[PDB]
Amino acid sequence: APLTNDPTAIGPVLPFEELHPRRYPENTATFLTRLRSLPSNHLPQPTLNCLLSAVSDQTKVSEEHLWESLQTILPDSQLSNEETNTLGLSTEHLTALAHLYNFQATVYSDRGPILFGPSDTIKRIDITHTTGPPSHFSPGK
Amino acid sequence: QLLPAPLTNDPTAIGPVLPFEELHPRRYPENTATFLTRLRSLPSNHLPQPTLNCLLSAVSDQTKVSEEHLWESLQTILPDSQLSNEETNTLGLSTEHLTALAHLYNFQATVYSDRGPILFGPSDTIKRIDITHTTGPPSHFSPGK
Amino acid sequence: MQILVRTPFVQFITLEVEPSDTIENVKAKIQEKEGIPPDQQRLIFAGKQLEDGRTLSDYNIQKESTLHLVLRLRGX
Amino acid sequence: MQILVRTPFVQFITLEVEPSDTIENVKAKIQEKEGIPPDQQRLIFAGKQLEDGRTLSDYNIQKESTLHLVLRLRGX
Repeated sequence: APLTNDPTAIGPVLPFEELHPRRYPENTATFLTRLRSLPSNHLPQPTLNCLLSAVSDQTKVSEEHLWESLQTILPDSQLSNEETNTLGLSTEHLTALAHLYNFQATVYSDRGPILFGPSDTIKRIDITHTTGPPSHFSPGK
Repeated sequence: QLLPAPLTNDPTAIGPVLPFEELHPRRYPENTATFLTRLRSLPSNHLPQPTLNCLLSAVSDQTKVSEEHLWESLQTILPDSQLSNEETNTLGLSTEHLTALAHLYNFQATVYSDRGPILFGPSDTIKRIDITHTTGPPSHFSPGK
Repeated sequence: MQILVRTPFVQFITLEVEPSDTIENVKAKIQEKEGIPPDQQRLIFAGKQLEDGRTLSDYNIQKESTLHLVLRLRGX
Repeated sequence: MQILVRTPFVQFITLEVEPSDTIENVKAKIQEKEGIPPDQQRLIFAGKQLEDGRTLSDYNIQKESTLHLVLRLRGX
């Protein structure tokens, strides 16, 4: 994996919920990651930015500040890679954003609602997901 | 209620009234362990087994742990005011006791109630049990789906 | 063999309420929509358990807000 | 006004599988049953995220064992 040799990461590979313990929905934060080593490298915004746009619409937080906050918590190898440039951001980034900004997100997918983000929070947002193809995130329900 | 009144002056409890998930942090299903309680202070008083003990019987069948050991384990974690009170004598044990038992023995219980399945107990566990609940009345706990 | 798979999908219930409705009334409306007795109902909003004698306005529950339901079954 | 209530009920899907079936085969069974693409499927048993190139026997998944499905949506 690229994050095993990521210069901007330090420490062993651990699940996200172990590195940043919150009241996550079960197995939604078990994805492998590493602790950020260097500060933000100020990566350019992903071209496929509809996940950030949907979160920005709901939380009234600018997409630049959302993306900068991700660069403080995740290594660069999990922020700009082959999936990010071709498909866009994932609900794993939503979980990281949810931890950063203390909200729980409800994602109304084509097959039913799902939850991402710590439950020990007050702010609640709604995201709509379509399989497509290609998949798209939109605010609201 | 949301706060058993005898708990506030229970001689077997110390500390403030906090939700179960704050005094015993685990990966509980959301808000299933938010019920208020206090930390047990005194050792077990060896309270008699409740007359309505289907919950202990249901857990005993699934986990192969005698109801006596299950009941003693509860007396180490919960104060007496939440183990033998008015509701215990007339209605029996609650799923909140099941959450405490799940924490003590590291299992997650799936409760097949009359309106759908419901989960209790920490998710960072391996042992899985199935318990059936019937509203009735009277309410009953039974092992299995 | 045969195995069981737990999906992560969430079920929602829609209720017609007024700002002055008591929490007891809210639980009574859930019984009429799902069949859950009010005794075994526990409603949580903004991380705090809702008391029966309070109203939706007391907790500042605006329109389109979501409440979390937790079952407390006894019996066994 | 109008409010939503999130119920605590969970949904289970029954699958008939063989001990030698691979994880990818298990995912394709959930696609035929529920309509979820294998791309956005993440199966967890015993707290460890299961790998696509492994079989159910590799994870010691017996009969009547319960697996948890987690959706990883992208897009835008």
